[PDB]
Amino acid sequence: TMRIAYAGLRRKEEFKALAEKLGFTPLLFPVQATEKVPVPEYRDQVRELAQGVDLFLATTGVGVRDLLEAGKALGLDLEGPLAKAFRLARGAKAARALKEAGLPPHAVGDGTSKSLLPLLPQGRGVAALQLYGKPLPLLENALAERGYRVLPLMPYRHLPDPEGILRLEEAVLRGEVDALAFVAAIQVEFLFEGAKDPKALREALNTRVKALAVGRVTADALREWGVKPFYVDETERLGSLLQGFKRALQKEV
Repeated sequence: TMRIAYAGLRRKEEFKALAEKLGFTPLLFPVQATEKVPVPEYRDQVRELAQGVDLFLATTGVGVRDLLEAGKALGLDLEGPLAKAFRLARGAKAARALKEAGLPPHAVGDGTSKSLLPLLPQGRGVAALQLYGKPLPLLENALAERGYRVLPLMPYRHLPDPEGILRLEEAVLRGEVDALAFVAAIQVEFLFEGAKDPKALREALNTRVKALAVGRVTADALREWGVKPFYVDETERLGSLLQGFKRALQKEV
């Protein structure tokens, strides 16, 4: 059977289950390390929050406390703008941190992102989304659909895993994988930036190893590095990606 490498950090077990169900061998080659570092652009995003927003969404209690503390490190009044914003909390922990600050949310989800979807008001202006580690593309898209300009507030990002990157590059160059699935643009960036032979990597991904992308942003990151994706899923569902891939393989013959 054909082997599909997965470059993602999360949803590894979901990827495995989907691949096995569809008749592929799943291999796991993450390019991000578990340890995180500050996003230097964060300081500017908090600055923008301090300007005023229409909607604020809190996802974790730790993350709310961290955001408020970032305000202090930066000399910015966040309570002012947040008190004027429509506020939502993903779950009870976020809701509790907001209450500690005297900013109780208008509504509280069930602890999942998707539970926020039926709570989103329709509007205009900026929707600030408090994040902590992990990106939330389905929520960010939903907010855009509801009329808002999205201000992500992500204080930290995963570092590259230099040895993980060399392992994946070597699997690709040696022909040990048949396809490689990327779920974020930063995975493409990390892989090429940390490769020993980016020129050979690009050629292999154009000729021998099928590059698969979850989302157009991931697809366009491949294009930035001179790789034509074999298949791009725009639904941002891992199940759709591998079903669509299989169909794309069939359309080759």
